[PDB]
Amino acid sequence: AKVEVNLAAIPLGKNVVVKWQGKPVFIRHRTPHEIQEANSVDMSALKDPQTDADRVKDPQWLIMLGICTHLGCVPIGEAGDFGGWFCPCHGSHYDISGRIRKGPAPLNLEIPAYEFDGDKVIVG
Amino acid sequence: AWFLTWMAKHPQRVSRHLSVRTNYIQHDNGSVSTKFSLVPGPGNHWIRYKGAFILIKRERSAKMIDIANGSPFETVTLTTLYRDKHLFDDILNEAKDIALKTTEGKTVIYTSFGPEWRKFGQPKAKRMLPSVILDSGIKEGILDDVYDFMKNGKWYSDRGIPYRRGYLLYGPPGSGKTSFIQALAGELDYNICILNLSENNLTDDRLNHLMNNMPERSILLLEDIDAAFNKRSQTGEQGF
Amino acid sequence: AWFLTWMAKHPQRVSRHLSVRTNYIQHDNGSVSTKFSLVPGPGNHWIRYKGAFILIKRERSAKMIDIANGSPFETVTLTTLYRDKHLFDDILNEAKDIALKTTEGKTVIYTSFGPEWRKFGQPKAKRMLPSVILDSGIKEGILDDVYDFMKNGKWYSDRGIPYRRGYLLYGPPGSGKTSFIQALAGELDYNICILNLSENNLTDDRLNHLMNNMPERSILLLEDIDAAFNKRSQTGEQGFHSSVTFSGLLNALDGVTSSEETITFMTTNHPEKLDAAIMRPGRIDYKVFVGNATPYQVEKMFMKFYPGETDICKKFVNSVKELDITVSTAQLQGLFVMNKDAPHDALKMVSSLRNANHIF
Amino acid sequence: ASRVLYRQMIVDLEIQSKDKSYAWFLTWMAKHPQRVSRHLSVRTNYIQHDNGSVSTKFSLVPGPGNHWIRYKGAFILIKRERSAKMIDIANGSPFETVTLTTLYRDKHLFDDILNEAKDIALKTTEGKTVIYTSFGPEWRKFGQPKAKRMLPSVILDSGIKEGILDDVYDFMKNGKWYSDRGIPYRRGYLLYGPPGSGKTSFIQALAGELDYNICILNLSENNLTDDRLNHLMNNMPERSILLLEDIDAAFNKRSQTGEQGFHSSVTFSGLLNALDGVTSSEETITFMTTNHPEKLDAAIMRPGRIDYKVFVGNATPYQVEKMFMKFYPGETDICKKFVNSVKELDITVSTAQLQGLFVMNKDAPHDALKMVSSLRNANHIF
Amino acid sequence: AWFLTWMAKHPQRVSRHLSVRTNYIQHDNGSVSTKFSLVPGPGNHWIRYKGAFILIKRERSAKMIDIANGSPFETVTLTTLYRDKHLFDDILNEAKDIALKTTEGKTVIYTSFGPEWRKF
Ligand code: FES
Repeated sequence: AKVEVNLAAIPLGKNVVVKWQGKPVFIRHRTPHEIQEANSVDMSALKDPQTDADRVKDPQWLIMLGICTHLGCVPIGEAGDFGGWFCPCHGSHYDISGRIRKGPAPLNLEIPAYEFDGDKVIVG
Repeated sequence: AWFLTWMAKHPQRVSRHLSVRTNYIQHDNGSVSTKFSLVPGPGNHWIRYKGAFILIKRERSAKMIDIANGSPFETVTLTTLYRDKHLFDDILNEAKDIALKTTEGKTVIYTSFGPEWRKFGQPKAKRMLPSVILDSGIKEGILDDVYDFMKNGKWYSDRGIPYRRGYLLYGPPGSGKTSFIQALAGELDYNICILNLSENNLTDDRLNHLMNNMPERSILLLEDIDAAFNKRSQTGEQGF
Repeated sequence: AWFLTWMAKHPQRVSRHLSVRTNYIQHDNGSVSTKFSLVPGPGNHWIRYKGAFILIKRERSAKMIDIANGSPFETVTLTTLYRDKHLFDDILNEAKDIALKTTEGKTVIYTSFGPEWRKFGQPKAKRMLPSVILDSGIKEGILDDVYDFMKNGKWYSDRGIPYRRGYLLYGPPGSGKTSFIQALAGELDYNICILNLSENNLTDDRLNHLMNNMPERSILLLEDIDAAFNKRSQTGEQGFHSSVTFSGLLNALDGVTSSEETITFMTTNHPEKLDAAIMRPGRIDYKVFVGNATPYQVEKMFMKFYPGETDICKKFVNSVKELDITVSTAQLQGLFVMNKDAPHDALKMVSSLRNANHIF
Repeated sequence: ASRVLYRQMIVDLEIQSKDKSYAWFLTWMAKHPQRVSRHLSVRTNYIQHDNGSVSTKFSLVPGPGNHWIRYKGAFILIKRERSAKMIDIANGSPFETVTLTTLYRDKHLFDDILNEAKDIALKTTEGKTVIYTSFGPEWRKFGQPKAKRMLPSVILDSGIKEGILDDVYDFMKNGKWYSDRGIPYRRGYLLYGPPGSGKTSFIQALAGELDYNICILNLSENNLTDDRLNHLMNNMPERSILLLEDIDAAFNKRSQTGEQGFHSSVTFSGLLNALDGVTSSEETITFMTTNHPEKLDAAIMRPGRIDYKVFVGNATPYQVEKMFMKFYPGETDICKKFVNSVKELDITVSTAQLQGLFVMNKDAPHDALKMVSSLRNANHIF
Repeated sequence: AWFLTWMAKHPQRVSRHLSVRTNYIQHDNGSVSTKFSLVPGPGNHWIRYKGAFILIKRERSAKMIDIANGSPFETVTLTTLYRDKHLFDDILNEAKDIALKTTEGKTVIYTSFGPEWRKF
């Protein structure tokens, strides 16, 4: 039900895969360049407008469940033209903040409930 | 545990021993709700049910611990004479209803989330069918038809027909159509699966995925389907 | 734990055995908190409680360990003659209240985070209704309206209506509408779920999801609804991209929405920008205007700040009549806080009310 | 019968291993002189440093078995029992219990022992301040708990210290007034002056005085957002003081940078909403400092946003002599020659410069005096 | 468990002891479907099968827990004459049919999303 993850083990810019309830979970320690770029976008382009602070509480750490939101298949990080996540099923592109920017996907990747424990993070 | 709760309710016992079960809920606003029940607990008790004497023997495991509740294992051992009717069935039944009576159940509204069906708000209370009115010959005209379809499963299945049925309610102005649908679904005890074709960012493949793979015993409702007809590729001729 | 704490405080008892329980919280700054409490611990004890002798026996298992508490299981065994009142109920209820002596009723304020609500800050202390001053009739009118609505619940259910209420509080800003909503929610024992449509990137789907998955026992307060209507004609050419949709709001208000006695309070400062289409039964049922400060308001608030100083308020009301100016509630409040216990000075600086927006 | 009456006359107390009092009492009894203990057990504490250096220390504690001690002329029977079935998974060790036995004719004489044990813990309260920073949506320690600095150490202009102290005390004492009025219980103090006027040092000193932690936030930070700003100043830790610095970042450009998308986004709307609306009101004291008050906006000096403003300019000769004798306690009449020397110098000098030139060598006061003629341009060389 | 289920329905049985097995499903809509089944439970039992009396015993193994099931380790046993046909094979075959009757052989249709098939 609850999965506990050590945050310190993750270096900057490195993604992770974690199974909560069996659902995949992505942990990314964002770099300031990513923060600036993501916050600098124009919401009009986004099919599902939302802001980085409202996607995730901590700009340092970025969380979501790895599902395309088009079908049940999972995307892959560090892929796609936008440098975020890409889906190899029907070519849905996700920006650095896991926001659908191009493709048939209707919604951004949803975020589960999570809590920060300093060195570690509790997801659930 | 329903047996314990029932035994607390049943009079005409000799319950020398007792145990407290506490329910403690911490509301976010700071206040807490607490309730306090005295259940028989360990030891041996007696009952006089319908003229039959039943001995009750609670036992607490001296070694085990149940991970499911983090508590020692316990057993409740009834005892009586074979000559009885085996009223155990009766007492278990009339204890079961007490648990059942607490929650009768309601109607749930599902809604689309990407490809998945998930609940949308807490279970809405059942809307009684008479509570919505329509022109004479209409409500019954649908009700009898759906009842016939419900019973004609053999008429479809043994002859290889797709056991599906589709309805259309095309009231122009909008007069309680959705209310009628929800009332009918509650009457039949079926959860409602809502979907609006006017929703932006709805693809044919995702639709076909969603119209199937529905939650069990659910009625699908497609609102304002005319969007599919009107909103042709001209609006998205570039490939949107 | 409650019963052990309780019996530790019982004067009429004998307890040869004891055990220590320590409270140890290390403050961040370096200070530390320590506190002892010698509970009876394992053994046997005797207690006489309003005439009845009870033997108390505490024991811990020599083979169990509780995974949660990380400690061996323990039980407390009371015993006494049958002929008593089953006084265990009395003792144990007494143990209940002493533990819950805190009486920590607060008023939480939730806030939207994505499609879900999140607690915002610590639970604020309750603020009672008279703390906020409004014009005559408006307050009590709203109170009786909402009370009638909640009380008249079965009426809605039986007669086929989804049992939703909508109250609009429109008027010039600086009138403390939000403060009044907070006071009302605290009075009714209801949490508050703020959601400002202004300067908030809301997608109508997400808006509907938030308003309908609201936590139970919580009042929904939409702030500045007129923003949506403004962006119906503005953002189409401006690009504020925080606009939501009016049609979505209607669907998010009436379509398939919640029905759990949901009560919604909406506020605005530009009623002209609103249209007479959202106004219908089941969405905006009882609206009221909230104008600038009135004589009633100034008298009542002056007594709130200076109880018993009625003559001083008379001089003050003479002064403000002499000024003969239009002022909102918030500006006039500043006079008395900066003169916490000096009403005579507030009387002296009545002329400055023209420039109240700058320094006062 | 004999056992029953024995237990009837004597108190017997138990201490589970879980309680800190267990270890505390073990340590205390190890130290007690009037002890008769023929059993012992070693406890060794190890910390292997990063470079491989290891610090070692050991101690002998009574350990399992009976003992005999006399406390305040009363005999006590210790009895340490080692559990033979349980493993304390939290501590990764078998369960233990140290039990005491005593006649009850006298009082238990036992809260006294545990108060002695408390005395070991009381020594650790020396650390008395912590700095909190906006690591994200919440506040976290910026580092090790700093040591508090005494208020007279920081020397501002005469009266400013006293006025600020009196005003903040007045605000804090009368909380019931705010509660009765229903007005939010929060107050603001604005400090404006030239740079290097010891403003932040003054705030830190005050926080030390009232024991509250300090919550730092710089509005020149380029990744602040008004929503996260409003979150932070309402999710603040308890017993804290909020210090805002370079608030002129909002004055000078306001939303111009926000529209341009260049560096920080915070603006006035963030200030207003995060100051009054939907804000935490249980308790809060806020401090703002601004190096460029000239860009002030007339909408802010109103109650509820801020109420106290005070200029902090160049150090007065009173400040000069006070800090001179701070660096050089005693040393009378050297301060006199110094003060008139700087009066002949007759230029604007920040207290930071004076501190620097009194500390750059750990000078003798006459040594600082000798070069004091160069204060016209001492910012260049020294 | 198939064996116990079969025995519950066997009429030529003498069983002084019983135990309650509950199948409970909670629907999402708040409606609950419940059933009870009086399996023999611990203690000795006698059953006649094909004219042969087969003693039966059930026993809850203390000092054990089946971690997967999360219950005390149970064990059942039967006993009868070696001289005459040990009909245990026949008994098990009878019990197996009680489980096999449940499934009618549903057809399952898979569909391709991504480079893998899944149920549809
Ligand atoms: S399922 Fe991933 S792009 Fe469609």
